[PDB]
Order: sequence, then C-alpha cells, then structure tokens
Amino acid sequence: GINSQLPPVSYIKAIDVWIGACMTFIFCALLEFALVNHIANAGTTEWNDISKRVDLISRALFPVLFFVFNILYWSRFGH
Amino acid sequence: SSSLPSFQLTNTSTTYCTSVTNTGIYSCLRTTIQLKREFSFYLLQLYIPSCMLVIVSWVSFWFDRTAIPARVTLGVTTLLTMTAQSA
Ligand SMILES: CC[C@H](C)[C@H]1O[C@]2(CC[C@@H]1C)C[C@@H]1C[C@@H](C/C=C(\C)[C@@H](O[C@H]3C[C@H](OC)[C@@H](O[C@H]4C[C@H](OC)[C@@H](O)[C@H](C)O4)[C@H](C)O3)[C@@H](C)/C=C/C=C3\CO[C@@H]4[C@H](O)C(C)=C[C@@H](C(=O)O1)[C@]34O)O2
Ligand SMILES: *[C@@H]1O[C@H](CO)[C@@H](O)[C@H](O)[C@H]1NC(C)=O
Ligand SMILES: CCCCCCCCCCC
Ligand SMILES: CCCCCCCC
Ligand SMILES: [Cl-]
Repeated sequence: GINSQLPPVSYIKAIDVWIGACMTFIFCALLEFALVNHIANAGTTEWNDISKRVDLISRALFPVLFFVFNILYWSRFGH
Repeated sequence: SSSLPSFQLTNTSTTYCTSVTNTGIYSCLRTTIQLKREFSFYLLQLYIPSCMLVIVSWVSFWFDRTAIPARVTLGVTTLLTMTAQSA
C-alpha cells in the first residue's frame, strides 16, 4: 500500500528499514515455532524441556529486542 | 537526472533521420536518450520479498510430518501471496 504511492528510486528509504525490520521479527517468530516444535517431538526429555526454555526466552527476548530496535530506529530517523 | 528518479539517463546521441516519402524527400534530425531502469525498487519490492516468501515455504520441512495442517497453511499462504505480489 505505502510503496504504491511512491516513485521507484535508487536509494533505501527509512520507510524501508522499518517495514523490513518488522518483517524480520515476524519471520523469526515463525522460525521459532519450527525450532520449538522440532526439538519438542524428539523422544528424549533432554530436548523437550529445551523446547520449553526457548518459549520462555522468546516471550521476553522478542519484546525487548523490538523495543531496542524502535529506540535505535527513532533516534536515527526522528532527528 | 534529479527530476528523473526512476531511471538513469546513461547515454545520448545526435543523428539524422531524413526519409523519402510520397510527397518528397524531407530532411530530419533525431536526438536519442538512453534510459536505464533503476533496480533498487525491484530488488526491494519484488526479488527480496519473493525469496523471503520462498524461504518461508521451506520452514515447513522442519515440522513433524504428523502436523500437516501447519505445512499446508504455510505452503498455501506463501503461494497465494506470491500470486498477489505478481498481480
Ligand atoms: C535479506 C533478505 C531475506 C529474504 C530476509 O528477508 C527478511 C526476513 C527473512 C530473510 C532473512 C524480510 C525482508 C527484510 C529482510 C531484512 C532486510 C533489511 C532489514 C534491510 O535490507 C538489508 C539487506 C540489504 O541487502 C539485501 C541491504 O542493502 C544493501 C545491500 C544491497 O545490495 C545487496 C544494496 O542494493 C543496498 C543499497 O545496500 C540493507 C542495507 O539491509 C531493508 C532495506 C529491507 C527491507 C525489505 C523490504 C522493505 O519493504 C519490502 C516489501 O514491503 C516487502 C513485500 C517485503 C520486505 C521484505 O522483504 O522484508 C521488503 O522487501 O529480512
Ligand atoms: C549509449 O552508450 C553506449 C556507449 O557508447 C552506446 O552503445 C549506446 O548506443 C548509447 N545510446 C544512446 C541512446 O545514445
Ligand atoms: C521469566 C519469563 C518472563 C516472561 C514475560 C513476558 C512478557 C511479554 C510482554 C510483551 C509486551
Ligand atoms: C533489524 C532486524 C531486527 C530483527 C530482530 C529479530 C528478532 C527475533
Ligand atoms: Cl487462511
């Protein structure tokens, strides 16, 4: 939608950095699902509780990292 | 070139295009500019997002073969999105 109202240029816009980043946070979410689900069904309880550990870490790491991103992003382009 | 964001005016030429018509032979000049299409846009709006789309269809190879609902959801959504993008 946003990109349709713009002319094709030869440089990277700050709008691109922001869409691209959010895109990644969602892409890594999916990646996490696969990682968790994969080491989950593995027979041994060794991997199973690791699977659980990945969720616990994600539930906090993602938000923290996304907040860190915002801080860097806005200080870089809000100036 | 600054008022021409989408292309890059790489080369220009100055030539003659005199031709013989039914009403006579008419003298004619012809200037020619060569426009190279800027790639940055197509990299970001077409190529990158398609790779990112194909790569997603692969993360379903790591889901247990028992949970097919997850695989179809991925493979189909990425395929549908692919269509939209091309449209
Ligand atoms: C990295 C691609 C893979 C597929 C990853 O994609 C995702 C996640 C999954 C993969 C890991 C999603 C993807 C973004 C990337 C992350 C990319 C960035 C945060 C930025 O870009 C990087 C790489 C880029 O160089 C490819 C680099 O530019 C350099 C090198 C170039 O020369 C190779 C040169 O030309 C250039 C001048 O300087 C840049 C500095 O930094 C950011 C710019 C990317 C934005 C991407 C998009 C913005 O709107 C697009 C659209 O709305 C859409 C439908 C999808 C988005 C997307 O495709 O989102 C999108 O196309 O991650
Ligand atoms: C521009 O650049 C190249 C190099 O000389 C040449 O082959 C081409 O014909 C030129 N194009 C125009 C439109 O002048
Ligand atoms: C010890 C686990 C703590 C998990 C907290 C998750 C909070 C997420 C809030 C995101 C807005
Ligand atoms: C600028 C890219 C940030 C990606 C963060 C992903 C965290 C899961
Ligand atoms: Cl759906």
